[PDB]
Amino acid sequence: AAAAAANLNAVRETMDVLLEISRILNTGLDMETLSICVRLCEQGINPEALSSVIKELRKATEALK
Amino acid sequence: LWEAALTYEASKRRCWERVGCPPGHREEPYLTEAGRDAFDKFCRLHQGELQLLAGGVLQAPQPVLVKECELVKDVLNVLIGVVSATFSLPESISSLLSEVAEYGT
Amino acid sequence: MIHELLLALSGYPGSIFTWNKRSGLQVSQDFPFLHPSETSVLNRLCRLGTDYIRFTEFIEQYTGGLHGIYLRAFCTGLDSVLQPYRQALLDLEQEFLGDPHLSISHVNYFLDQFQLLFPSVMVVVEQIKSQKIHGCQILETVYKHSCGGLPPVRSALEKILAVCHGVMYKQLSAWM
Amino acid sequence: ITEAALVRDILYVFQGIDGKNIKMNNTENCYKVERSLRDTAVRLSELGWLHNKIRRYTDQRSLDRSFGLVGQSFCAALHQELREYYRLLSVLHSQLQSLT
Amino acid sequence: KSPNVLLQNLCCRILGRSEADVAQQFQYAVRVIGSNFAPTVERDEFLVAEKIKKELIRQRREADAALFSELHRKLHSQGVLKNKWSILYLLLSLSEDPRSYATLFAQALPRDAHST
Amino acid sequence: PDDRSWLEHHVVHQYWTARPSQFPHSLHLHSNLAAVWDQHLYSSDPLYVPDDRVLVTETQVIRETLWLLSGVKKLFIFQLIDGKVTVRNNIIVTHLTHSCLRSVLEQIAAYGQVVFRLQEFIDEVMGPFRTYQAFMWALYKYFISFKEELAEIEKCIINTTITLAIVVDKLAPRLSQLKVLHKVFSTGVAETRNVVRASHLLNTLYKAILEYDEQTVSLLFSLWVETVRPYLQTVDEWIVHGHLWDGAREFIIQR
Amino acid sequence: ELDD
Repeated sequence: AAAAAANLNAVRETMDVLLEISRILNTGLDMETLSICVRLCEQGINPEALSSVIKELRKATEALK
Repeated sequence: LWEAALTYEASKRRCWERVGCPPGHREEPYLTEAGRDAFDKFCRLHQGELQLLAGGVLQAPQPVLVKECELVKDVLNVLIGVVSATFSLPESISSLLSEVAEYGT
Repeated sequence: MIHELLLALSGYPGSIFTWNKRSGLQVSQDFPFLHPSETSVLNRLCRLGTDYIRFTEFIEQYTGGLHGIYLRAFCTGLDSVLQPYRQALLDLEQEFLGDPHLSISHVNYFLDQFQLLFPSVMVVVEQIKSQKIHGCQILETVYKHSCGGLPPVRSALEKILAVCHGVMYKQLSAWM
Repeated sequence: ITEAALVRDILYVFQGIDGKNIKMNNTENCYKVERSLRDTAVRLSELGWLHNKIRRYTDQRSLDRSFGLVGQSFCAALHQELREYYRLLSVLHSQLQSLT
Repeated sequence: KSPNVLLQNLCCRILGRSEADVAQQFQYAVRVIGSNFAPTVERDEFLVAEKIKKELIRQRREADAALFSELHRKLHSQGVLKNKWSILYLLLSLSEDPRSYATLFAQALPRDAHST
Repeated sequence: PDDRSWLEHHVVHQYWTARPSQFPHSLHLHSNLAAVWDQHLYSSDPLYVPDDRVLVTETQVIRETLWLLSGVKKLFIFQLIDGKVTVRNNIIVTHLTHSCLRSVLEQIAAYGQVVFRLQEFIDEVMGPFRTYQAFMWALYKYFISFKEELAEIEKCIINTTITLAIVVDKLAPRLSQLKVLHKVFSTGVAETRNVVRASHLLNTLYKAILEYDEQTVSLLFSLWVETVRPYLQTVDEWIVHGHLWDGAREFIIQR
Repeated sequence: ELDD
C-alpha cells in the first residue's frame, strides 16, 4: 500500500544511515554481508557471538585459498 | 524479502507545500497535452454536450472509429470500390474521408 | 518559516522582515509559538541579509560624474564573491524540505562565516561613495585593502580585482 | 515548574542569549535561575559566561585596522575554534524530536 | 528470516563456497551462535553511542564524532529498526584503526538488577 | 459522468478559474505559514477582516512565470491594469505570508512588462520602410531562442524539486540583458520621416555598442547587423550599378 | 553584397 510503503521508505533510510556509520568505523564488511546482519539483529542476537564467527569464516576463505 | 523490496527508487518530486511528507505524486496533465485517450474522452464530452444543448435531435453515434493504421487501410480499400457507412453507391474524419472517397467514386 | 526566511535573507524580504535602508529586515512581530528571546537570535541573523540586499542595489544602479565600464567590473566581481552565498542558500532549503528537526539555529550557524565577510566589504562600498572614486583609481583603493588582516576579506577582493584588471588590460593593450 | 523549561533555557545561554526562567543577573555575574535542578544549572552555564568574553573580544579586534595583521590573524584562529562549538549547539537542538 | 537458515546465507556471502559445498563452518556456527542466543548483559543504544564516541577519540577525529551525533538523531527519527544496540555494537566490534585499559571502564550491567 | 471523473482525476482545472482549490499536502508550520500567521492575527483580535482568497497552488505559479517571460501574453496570474502587466494579490499560497509573494511576482512582472511591450510592437507589424521591419526581424530572431530555453524548462513541469528561487536564478544572465535592450531601443523609438526615425535609432545603436565594448556586446551586435544590412546593399548597388536607387528617399545621403 |  502507501502507508505500508512509507515504512519501507523509513527502513531504506535507516539502511542508508548505517552505511555512513559503517564507513566512519572502517569495517571490512561490504554491502552484501551487512544485509544479512540486519536480518540477524532483527531476531535478537549477541554481537559477541557473531564477531567470532565472522573472524572464523573470513579466516576459512584464507585457509582454503 | 524486506531487503529485496528495500531497493525501490521513488520520485524526486518535492513541493514546498509539504514538509512532513514531500515525496511527490505528479502534477497530472491538462486538456491540451494529453491525447489519444483524452482525445476520445473529450470528443465524447463535446458530442454529449452538443446533443444536450440541441434537445436530442443532433444524434450522431460513435465519437470514435476507427484507429489510425486500420483507418488508413479502410481508406485504401475505398479506392477498390467499397464504401464505409456514410456513403452508399474522431468526427473530423468525415472531412478528411470525403476527399479520398470522391477520388474512389 | 524556513522557506519564507530563506527568501527573506535573499532578494525578497516580505513583511515579517521589513526592508529599511538604515537597518533592514526589521522584525518585532509578536510570535506566541516562538520563544520570547528568539527576536534577538533573529536580529543576529538579519545582519546577513541586510548586507546582501545592499550589495545587489549597488550592482543595479551603476551598470566628473560616474562613467566608464569600471563600474561594470567592480560590481561584476561583487557578483562572483556572492556566488557561494546563493548555492549555500539552496543547500539549506534542500535539507529543510525533508527534516523539520532542524530550526533557525542551523541557518544562523551555517551562515555565520559571511557575518564577517559582509561587514568588512561594507566599508569598501561606503568608501568609494564618501570619497568619490569611479575612475582609474579604483585599483589603487582596492589593492591596499586586498592585503587584509582576516582571510575572507583577503580572498573576496582578489576575486573582484581580477575583473578590475580586465578593463585596464584593454586600455594598456590598445595603447601599446 | 517542569524540568523541561530549565533544560531548554540552559541550551540558549550557550549561544549568548538569555533563557526565560533564566536571566543574566549582572554582566559580571553568571546566569541565575528565576531545587536540585537549580543547583545543577550553574556549572553548565559557566560555558556561556566564558563564551561572552571571547566572542566580544574577537568581534572587536577583527574590525580594528590599527591593530595590524597580527591580532586579526589571532581573530581568524578564534573564529575557527568557535565554528566547531556551535556545531555542537546545533546538535543539541536537533536531538529534541528533554535530553538530560 | 529464522536464524538457523540465515547463517548459511551468511556463509555464502563471506566464503566463495556454496551451501552445498561446506557444512563444517555451519556446524561451528550453529554451535557458537546458539546457546549464547539470549542477551546475558543489558542492552541500550545510548551506551554504544557513547562508546562509538570513545572509538572515534582513539582515531583522533572529532569532525566525524560530531556528524555521528546527527546520524544518531536520524536513528531516533526513523524508529523502525528493532534492535539498535546490536547492529551498532557489531559494527563497533568489527572496527579498524587507521593508527587501551579497561579495568576502570564500565560495560553493560550484568542483569544482576534482573528479577523474575 | 465518465468524462467528468476522468477530468477530476487526471486534470486539475480549479485555480485559474473561480472554483475552490485544494492540494493534497502535509502541512506543519514551515509550509502552512500564511495560515499560521492568519490564525495568530485572528486570535490577536484585529478585528475580523476576512481573508477570502481562492488558494493558488505552488508549481503552477512557476508554469505561469515561464509562460509570461517566454513571450506569450495574457495570463491568469499577471494581469494588466492599463496595459502594463502587474501581480494580482487575490491568490494565496499556503506559505510565504502573502507579502513575499507580492514582491517576487512584482520583480518578475517588471521583466514581463519589458517582453510584453516588444511582443506588442512585433505583433502590430503583421496585424516602404525596411529598417524597423529590419529591426523587429532581428528582435524576433533573438526572441525565438530566448523563448525556446524557457519552453524547454516548462516541459519538465510535466515530465524534480519545484521552488521559485532556482528558476529565476537560472535565468539571471538572460534577464540582465533583457533590461539592457529596454533602454537601448527606447531611445531609438523616441522620434516624422522614415529616414529621421531610422537615423536616431541607428545612431543610438552604434553609440550603445561602444559603451559596453561580456555578453551584452554580442547581443547588441546581433541586432546591429540586421539593421545595417539594407544600407550596405544599396551602397553596393550605388557603386556597381552606378545610380543610387533607394525608394522614398530612405538613404541618408541626399541624391 | 558588401553585407555578405
